Amino acid sequence: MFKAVLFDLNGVITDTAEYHFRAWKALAEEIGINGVDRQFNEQLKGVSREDSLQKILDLADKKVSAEEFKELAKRKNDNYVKMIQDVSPADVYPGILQLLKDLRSNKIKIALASASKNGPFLLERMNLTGYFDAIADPAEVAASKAAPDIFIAAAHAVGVAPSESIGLEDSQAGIQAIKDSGALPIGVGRPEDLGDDIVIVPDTSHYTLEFLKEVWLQK
Amino acid sequence: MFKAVLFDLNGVITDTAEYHFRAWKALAEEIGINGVDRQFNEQLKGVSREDSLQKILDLADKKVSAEEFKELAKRKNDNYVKMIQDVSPADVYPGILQLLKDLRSNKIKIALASASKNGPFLLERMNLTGYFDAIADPAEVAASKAAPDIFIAAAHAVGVAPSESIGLEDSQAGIQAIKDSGALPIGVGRPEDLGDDIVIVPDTSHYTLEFLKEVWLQK
Ligand SMILES: [Mg+2]
Ligand SMILES: [Mg+2]
Repeated sequence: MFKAVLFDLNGVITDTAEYHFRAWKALAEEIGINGVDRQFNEQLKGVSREDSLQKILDLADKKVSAEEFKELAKRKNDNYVKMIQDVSPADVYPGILQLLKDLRSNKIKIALASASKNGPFLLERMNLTGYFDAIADPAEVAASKAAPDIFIAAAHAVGVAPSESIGLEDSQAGIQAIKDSGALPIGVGRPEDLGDDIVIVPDTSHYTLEFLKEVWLQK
Repeated sequence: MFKAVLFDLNGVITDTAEYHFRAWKALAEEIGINGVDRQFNEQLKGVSREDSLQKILDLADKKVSAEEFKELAKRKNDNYVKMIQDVSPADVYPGILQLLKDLRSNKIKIALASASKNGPFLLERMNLTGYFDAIADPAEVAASKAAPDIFIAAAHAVGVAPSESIGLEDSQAGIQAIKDSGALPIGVGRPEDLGDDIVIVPDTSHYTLEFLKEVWLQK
């Protein structure tokens, strides 16, 4: 039986994308650029803050100094950080609390493997910290977004190999990173997005302990 | 108040997209071409049967005669048609049957505005024919994505202007078609996909007569 579950945060435990979006939208309006809507925002997902800022600026062909560019990027983060003060337990995705409980009951290790620089904060705000055996620190891994490194780190940090673990991810880069680590991916979303070769569920309510076991047995 | 509701079929009333995919995949295997998966399938949505085959031929730089091209296109459609023989009333999406009943009870016209060449057949199999005042024939109109023609035809066939109507769609091109027709769109899906400028519900169980009336009043 698998010995640990390695969780990404956004798209699995809760929604942080919503707040990245509002933070960029707030910035954009604030310097009076139009066009930063939910469709536009797709061009910002999985993309660096600087490339994200550049794309926004290009909407208005706006010009900036190096100093203004620095200040805008910092201001986006300040916004994001204000907007996540809102996070609570009511923001936890369905099935997730109950999965963490049943994992903890069965002495399966639980680690976070997220790029979020606000991981620990977000977990405390959602009242989830007590379930987590480790949180991989993205600053100590410093790897690129499809790299296995964060998953390896999260596994190692709870004293297991990635081959003893399942990873949960809503993104194709994430799924690829779990695969590269050696762990077994189970996706959440649409097969059109993630691929036909892994177990995908439609929403997080399907991530149950019993489901996770059956998947493990059947690989 | 709006006087007609113009329905897309696939993604609104039921799923036919899955059958299209299975038949293309079955054909691709038969001719020994790999890479016909759900993700590649996204590139066949809203594409003619012939253009779809070509995109599949192009995965392996495969060539065929004009005669065999026609044969492959035919076999795929036949298999599709065999596969939809199983469509039933149980395959109607949540909320739709009740919405149809309520529209009819309130003497609001109901038309099909679908590209499906099997629309009448599909509504007979789902036992929906009774609710529909008209079905726009896609053989008699334009096959451009996001062309308003099918929506215009549907409205006209129930004796309304498009400006008197609501259109239900789950794809961006379909939303654009509704807009262009003059009708008011209500999307089903994600704003990331459909746009932020229209009302979108997350699934079809939100498509209620009360909801449609509220959208109409606020437009
Ligand atoms: Mg994610
Ligand atoms: Mg559709």
